[PDB]
Amino acid sequence: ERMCGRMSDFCREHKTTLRYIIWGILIAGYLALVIAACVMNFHRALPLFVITVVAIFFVVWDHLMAKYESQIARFLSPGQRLLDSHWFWLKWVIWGCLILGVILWLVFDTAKLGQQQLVSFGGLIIYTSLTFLFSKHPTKVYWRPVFWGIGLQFLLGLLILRTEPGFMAFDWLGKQVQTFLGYSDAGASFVFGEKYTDHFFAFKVLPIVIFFSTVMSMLYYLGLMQWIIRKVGWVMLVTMGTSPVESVVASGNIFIGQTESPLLVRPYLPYVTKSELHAIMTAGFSTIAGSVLGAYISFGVSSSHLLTASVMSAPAALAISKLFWPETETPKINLKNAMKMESGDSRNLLEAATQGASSSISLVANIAVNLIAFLALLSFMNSALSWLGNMFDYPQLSFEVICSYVFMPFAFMMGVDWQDSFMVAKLIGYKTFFNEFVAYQQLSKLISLRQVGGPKFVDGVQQYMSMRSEAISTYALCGFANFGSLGIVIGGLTSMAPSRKRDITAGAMRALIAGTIACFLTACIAGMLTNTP
Amino acid sequence: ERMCGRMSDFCREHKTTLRYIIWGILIAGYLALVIAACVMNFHRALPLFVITVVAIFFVVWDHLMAKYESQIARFLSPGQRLLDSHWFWLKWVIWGCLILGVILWLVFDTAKLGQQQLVSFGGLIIYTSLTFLFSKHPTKVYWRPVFWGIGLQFLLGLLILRTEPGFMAFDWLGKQVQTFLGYSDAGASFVFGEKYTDHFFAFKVLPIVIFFSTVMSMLYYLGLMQWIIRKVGWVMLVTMGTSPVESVVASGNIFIGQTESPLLVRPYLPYVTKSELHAIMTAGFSTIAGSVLGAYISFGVSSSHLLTASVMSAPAALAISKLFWPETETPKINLKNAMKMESGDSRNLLEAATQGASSSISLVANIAVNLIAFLALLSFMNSALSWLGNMFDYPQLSFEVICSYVFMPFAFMMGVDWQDSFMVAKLIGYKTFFNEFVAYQQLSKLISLRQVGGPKFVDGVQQYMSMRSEAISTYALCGFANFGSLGIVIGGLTSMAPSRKRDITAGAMRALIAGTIACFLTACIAGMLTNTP
Amino acid sequence: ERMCGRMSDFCREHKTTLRYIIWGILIAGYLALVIAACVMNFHRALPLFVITVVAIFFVVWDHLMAKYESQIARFLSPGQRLLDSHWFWLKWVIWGCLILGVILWLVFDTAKLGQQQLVSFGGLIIYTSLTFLFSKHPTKVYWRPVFWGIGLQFLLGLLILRTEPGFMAFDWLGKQVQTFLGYSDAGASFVFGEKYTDHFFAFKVLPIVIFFSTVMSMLYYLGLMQWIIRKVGWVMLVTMGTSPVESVVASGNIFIGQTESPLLVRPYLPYVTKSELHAIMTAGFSTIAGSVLGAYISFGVSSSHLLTASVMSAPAALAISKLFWPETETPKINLKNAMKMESGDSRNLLEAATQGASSSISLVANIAVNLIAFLALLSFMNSALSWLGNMFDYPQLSFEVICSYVFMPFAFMMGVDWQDSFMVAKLIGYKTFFNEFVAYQQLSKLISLRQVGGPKFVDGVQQYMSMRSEAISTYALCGFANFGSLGIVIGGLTSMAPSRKRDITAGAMRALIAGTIACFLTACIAGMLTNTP
Ligand SMILES: CC(C)C(=O)OC[C@H]1O[C@@H](n2ccc(NO)nc2=O)[C@H](O)[C@@H]1O
Ligand SMILES: CC(C)C(=O)OC[C@H]1O[C@@H](n2ccc(NO)nc2=O)[C@H](O)[C@@H]1O
Ligand SMILES: CC(C)C(=O)OC[C@H]1O[C@@H](n2ccc(NO)nc2=O)[C@H](O)[C@@H]1O
Repeated sequence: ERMCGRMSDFCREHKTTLRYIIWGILIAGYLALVIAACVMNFHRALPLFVITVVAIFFVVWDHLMAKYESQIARFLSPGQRLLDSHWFWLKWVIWGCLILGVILWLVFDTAKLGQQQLVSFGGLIIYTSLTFLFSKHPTKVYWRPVFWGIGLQFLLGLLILRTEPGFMAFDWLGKQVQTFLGYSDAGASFVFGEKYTDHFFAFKVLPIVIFFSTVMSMLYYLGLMQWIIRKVGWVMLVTMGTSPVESVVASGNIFIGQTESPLLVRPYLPYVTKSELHAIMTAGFSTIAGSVLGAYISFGVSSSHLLTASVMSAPAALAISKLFWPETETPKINLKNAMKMESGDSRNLLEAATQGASSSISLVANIAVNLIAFLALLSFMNSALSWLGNMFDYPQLSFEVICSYVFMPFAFMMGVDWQDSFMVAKLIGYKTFFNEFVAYQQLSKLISLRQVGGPKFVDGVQQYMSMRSEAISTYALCGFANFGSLGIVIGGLTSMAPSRKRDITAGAMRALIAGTIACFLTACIAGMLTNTP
Repeated sequence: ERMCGRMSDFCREHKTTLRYIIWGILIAGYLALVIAACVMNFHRALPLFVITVVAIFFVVWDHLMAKYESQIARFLSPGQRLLDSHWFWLKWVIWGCLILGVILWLVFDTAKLGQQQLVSFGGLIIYTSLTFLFSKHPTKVYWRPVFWGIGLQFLLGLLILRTEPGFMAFDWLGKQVQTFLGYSDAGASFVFGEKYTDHFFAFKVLPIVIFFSTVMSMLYYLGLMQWIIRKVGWVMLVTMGTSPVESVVASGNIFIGQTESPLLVRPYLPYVTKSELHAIMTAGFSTIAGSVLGAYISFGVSSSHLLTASVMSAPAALAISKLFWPETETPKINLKNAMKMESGDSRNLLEAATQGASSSISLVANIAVNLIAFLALLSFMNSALSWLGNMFDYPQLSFEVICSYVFMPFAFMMGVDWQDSFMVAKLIGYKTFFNEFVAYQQLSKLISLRQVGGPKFVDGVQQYMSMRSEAISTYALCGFANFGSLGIVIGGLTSMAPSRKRDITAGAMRALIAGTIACFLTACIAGMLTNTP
Repeated sequence: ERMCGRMSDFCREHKTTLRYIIWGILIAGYLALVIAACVMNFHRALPLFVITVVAIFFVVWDHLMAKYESQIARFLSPGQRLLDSHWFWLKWVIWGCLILGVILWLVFDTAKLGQQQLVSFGGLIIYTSLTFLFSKHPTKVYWRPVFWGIGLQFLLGLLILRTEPGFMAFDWLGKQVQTFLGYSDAGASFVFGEKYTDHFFAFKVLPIVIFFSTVMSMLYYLGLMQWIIRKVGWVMLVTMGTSPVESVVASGNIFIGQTESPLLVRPYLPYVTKSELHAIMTAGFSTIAGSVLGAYISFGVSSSHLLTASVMSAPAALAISKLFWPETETPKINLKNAMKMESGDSRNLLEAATQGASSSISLVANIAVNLIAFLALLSFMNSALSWLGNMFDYPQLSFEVICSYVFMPFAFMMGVDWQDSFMVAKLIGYKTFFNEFVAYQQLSKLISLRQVGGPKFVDGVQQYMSMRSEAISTYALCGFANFGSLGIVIGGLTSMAPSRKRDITAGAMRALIAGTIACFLTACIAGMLTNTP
């Protein structure tokens, strides 16, 4: 007993020192492994070396910003005062310079590119103007978020699309995500057998959502997801001027789904304002999750365009939300509380994986059931429309024919040419009424037909559409905003915050419209920047 | 801002006028479409014209009954007083005339038809007498519901079975339902692949319940289901004399399942009397849903007989419930409250479809699991009975052999001939212990063997049975009254009304017996009316 | 009415007499059937005769112990006092005799058997010593439970393994269980079609858990499971000295799963001590359910070893729990309350079957989802470890290679030879991180390779391992203690007893370690007793 007591006292004495010592030993071992790999053959060890270097750089940066925050603020203070003193006369100068730059760039670039590239800018203007017209509180609007959101979208798109180094990186990332989620498909062979490919959607696609949920929960436990969310949220906060909680939600939605994204700020959902809840729902509707990215890239959809659309949507979502539901009340929640995200309560990583996996049981079931019902309804609708049309000697009437004409103006304003606007409109209808998975499937079919080659028109029916129309379609359809999905968002948000049940329902419908408009804005910028093939 | 205010004021001024104007414009457009279709080719446009005419007639009738209700009641009042004044002497005359008519019809018709047609009437009498013997409160019974229920059953059966125009309509309706639910099977190919037919029950049959639930929820939101329920309930109320809530539940169960039917009067379930709750459960047990109708017609079961059985069961259910659990306490719930059914809280049709689809997730899982367990138990029972029989040199002993002898008297009383009574008894055993899906499958096999032709007896075993026995079996087995299903009804009703948890359990067992007896009564009437082939 | 009243009075008079009369008539009929079967052909009727004789013997024994309990206690009292008076000097004599017997048996038997048979005893000592070292309260420990647990394990193993009559019985029981659960596989063909074998795990294996749950619920309703649990618990109680509730839980876990076993003492879970809750969790982790037994026997795993391991684990679980978390507080719960187990609330057997079947819906879904996620994670881990290894010119690095070296000492201490210890270590790693189903699959592959014959080493890789190593592996891996499974146990126990939510989490981790150590102890005894092939 005495020896055990002495050992316990020794352990108590060295607790912090011992933990630091063991962590340092582990880090030194990792560095030794890296250096050995570099010694033997640097070329093979290049990825590991790059990862280590970037990790060290980020850790050093974080530590310095933490410790030296006061000194940096002291250095920055005089410039802020000098700017404030001269801001009155300088604001007009800055605004004029920005307008002149916009005019010069638009004229030269787009005028040389063609007419269709300019109709996209016209559509950008039209969408923003219409959203201003039908705003909930038109009189009280803050324009800084809107302008900064559009500007950030333009800059990100310009870098990624007009620079070869920028274009290559997102392709690489898309391939990595595809492989990582393809690890899931192999793992699901065990449960459903090697004949799981017989039932593709049930036994191949849905298990990818289970694997993605597990991985996301593990990363949440470790504390990485939070880091990236904080960085992007700080960028948006320091430029757009939005509130903290909505920024954190928006940055998270780049990779997290709509159902799970509010869990980041769950503890403060009871106290959020109506505008912030509308922003949350709009961000949820305007962006897709990482799980679907691999499947959509597999269909044939471009990795670069999908990732760029997902990144660009969140600033667009916040801007459109502010222009479609401006805030009229003070925000209670603080920056420190919002940025802080409680880690998973699971004791160990494997418990976090188990809990993340179990949660996915509801989602997959709901998805499968909704798909069954809605596709059966589509079949009934087509048969009845054909029956009605036969009376008027037009047996070809269908959902697609109606939706081609109904949604054509939106496609034309986005910069799609007149002939292909109808084809894009059919896909938009599929995305709105049914989910975007079906729409991406149809788009993949059209892309494959273009790649195979052959007659553009077999008969007076067009078979495939141009590449730029496909890019604009990729941007436009990159969302979770479908009417069938309105119920699940409401139910989840009500579950997380029962007190706010009424506010969630009141603003739910406007959020879907805002998300669609945000996707359209991303598409318009893409059309402005992509050249005519 | 001023222009927006002026527009808002103008919108406020014209609200009702504007809504009426737009609705009128839409109706005028529909009428123009109909008239154009009739102009071009009337023969093709015949269905649309008929639908429009009947809809207009019903709307006019409803409006007139609403506005002119007081005048019609004033016109009707004197006749009621005149009847009441002379009722004392006239009641004996009416009863004697009815008895004489019954005697004359029975003698002529059934005596010419044969002995078996008359044993069915004998069985009708026997079942009613036995239910009177073992009633919960034999002394206090109201005979008007029982007599009116039997009479309405007889009239509906006579019209549908003995009139060619009546017979054709239900066949048409069954075909329509089959097609509408076959739209579901096509829609479920997407989720489970084109190889979904490999697993028929899991991937073909169960999805039909999901599609049916979605459609029923949408129609509930629109307000049609309620209209039909109200009409049939009013008929039963004005003739049988039952209470409002039980009548509404009974009329709804013609097409709605047992689990979902109480949701029509959910708000008042806490306050219903014990007799009314017994009536609710009995109606649930004695009738089948619309989802199963398409499958059962597909197996080979007659559409006309299935629909006629479903329609006839509800009056039989109410009559048998009143004779098996007569009411001893005053009914609190009013006619207006009961007839009124709250529409779905879903904001839009698509939300209603989503909510209806999500609810079906539990039901399909419970059904599949119960089927697995109970069929495995049947396999074990057969193997052990064969093992026991081998000791006594009878290795053929099985569940079917025991159930053929046990249930034979019920089949004989229903009017089935002696030879086929055992075959019907096997099916009744399958229906009672396991669900009626298996029983309908066996019945379909026997029907197919009859249709193919061949030896009636391959050896001293009969292979197929006569057509009339099949009709009586179709009527007898048309129910959801199985012992495995007792749990789900109790759980659902307890969920809807937690306060009444004890009353639900106390009367649950008697309800199953009452439902079986009601199915037997429908079968007896069918046997009385169907001629010997 | 008067006749009904007279009949009711007559029924009231004879209630108990009538029930006894009918039960006696049924029993007499059963005896008549048995005697007829014996008359015709005794040899065929032998199983029925044996079952009847044993049932009669047990009923007579139970009745006599009930009625004559006081007389038996009176007879036993003097001997207890005489033993207590002389216990002071006799305890040393008894302990010395036991030690001398242990020494003599160990020397003769194991020394003749070989070195490996003795390293197993050494490992037994090592595991017990280590558990004593790292105990929660090392100072306060009761050694009687530990010593009695080890002794009972040794006696059961000796009987079952070293006696031919003992060995044959468990093989017979395993075959019976396999057949009874194979009844399930046939019954599940209906729901998933005859092509259900295409997806083996989803459509063949998981349905066996549904059938097992249904059967267990029915037996719980009837009152058999409880009888066996009480008998085994009384044995453990009268020898080990443990508390009642933990003994009841431990005896139940021989055949009941971890998720469902606490339901036996659910009503008193709010009041159990921390030590008893740790014992419950340890018993849950150290034993497998009956559902998996048929599958594992089908793979090729020996029936006798599996059943012996399951039986031996529970005393080991209790002993290791007492040595790893000794009790420091008084136990409130009484023997009578704990032994009594409330029967199912279901009114009839079929309701119990339905309720048992419905409960399984959650378990199968959780199992399937966890398997998908964890196997996908294994695939990712292997690919990344291979990628890292390629840098150091060792592309074969994998999870298996690391786990072979990490877990080798445990396998060596269990008595496995040096060459096969690595192969066993791989299986132990599979069991710990992933569930034991995968590990048993790999073990079945190795057994099949041994049985086919061929090169022991195709190259410098060993292909199959010796029979004794397979037996030790069968004992070692016979558990539900996997890290993925930690979450489900916590969630279920928290659901049953919400008040104790914190105590459940605090002691959850130690329980898994204790369960693994208990499995290792069973393996060590098996290695000590099994001879070298
Ligand atoms: C299986 C996938 C590819 C699919 O078919 O998606 C259809 C609908 O499922 C919703 N969804 C999906 C994933 C998610 N997190 O991973 N959250 C969601 O809400 C979302 O509305 C979408 O449209
Ligand atoms: C899939 C269908 C054809 C089936 O196999 O039915 C078996 C059992 O499922 C119950 N059931 C079914 C549908 C329903 N609403 O659509 N409510 C119910 O309660 C009912 O007891 C029946 O016997
Ligand atoms: C389908 C079976 C063979 C399987 O693959 O099992 C994997 C994991 O499922 C857990 N499990 C299983 C059954 C049960 N009662 O029958 N209770 C449980 O907890 C347990 O942890 C095991 O490791």
